[PDB]
Amino acid sequence: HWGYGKHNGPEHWHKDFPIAKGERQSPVDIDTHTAKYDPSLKPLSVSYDQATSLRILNNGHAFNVEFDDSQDKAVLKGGPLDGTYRLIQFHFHWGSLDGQGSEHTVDKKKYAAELHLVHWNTKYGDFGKAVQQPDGLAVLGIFLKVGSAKPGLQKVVDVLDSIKTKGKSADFTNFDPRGLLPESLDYWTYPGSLTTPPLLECVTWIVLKEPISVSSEQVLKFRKLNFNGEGEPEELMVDNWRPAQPLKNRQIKASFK
Ligand SMILES: NS(=O)(=O)c1ccccc1
Ligand SMILES: O=C(O)CCCC(=O)O
Ligand SMILES: [Zn+2]
Repeated sequence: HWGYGKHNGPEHWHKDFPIAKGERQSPVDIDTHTAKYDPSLKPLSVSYDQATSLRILNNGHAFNVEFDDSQDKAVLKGGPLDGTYRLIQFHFHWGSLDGQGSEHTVDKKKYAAELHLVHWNTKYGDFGKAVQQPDGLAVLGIFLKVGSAKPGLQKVVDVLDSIKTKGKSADFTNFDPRGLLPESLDYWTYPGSLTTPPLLECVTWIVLKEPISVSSEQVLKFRKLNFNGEGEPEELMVDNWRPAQPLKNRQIKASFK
């Protein structure tokens, strides 16, 4: 099965998922000088006041904080989007060292990690149908740099010991994802894909310009997770990021001057 090793990592994925070599793959490098300011782009509307987290899961590739998406409770609107997208889960990608870990890059800069808040377009009824559509998902990407701690991240950090290995989950209620957002909602946007198999070309990417700061201790706890299941040879969950893919025929737009 696919993963992030020499034998099964990103350079192998195309054999089982030929769309890996497609026309709208993610992530990409964001060349800040060639991204065009688009005055037609709207402010992003992030409405997470009623978000209901349920559970946290080690799926063997990352950990997902899952939400109740059975009603319009946590939604993303505006920005480049038409209509309403409902939050289903968030997860991160991160490195073995602070100098790598993000999927998107900015003028070739790699951040220590990247948060993905995943939302599906309500016009398709649920997530599985949405991923079959070119406007099915909106993923809000937020870079992490190492410095001061992010207080709103600590509840996530502290539960990771209980989901060390693949397949473990834990109740994770009342977590407020507003605590993971930076001050500014300035963003870049482009059409792309899931960054893990099945690599479907269904995502409007919205990447925030302003990173959040997390502490070295917080990211070190991410790096204690395991890709393996319980009682299997320990493989630390690090470097679970796909490198930048060819931009091909796409334009990255900026919401800000
Ligand atoms: N990593 S990502 O593109 O946010 C993603 C989101 C949902 C499913 C698969 C991948
Ligand atoms: O299935 C594969 O081995 C990848 C190539 C398939 C294709 O490019 O259509
Ligand atoms: Zn992701």
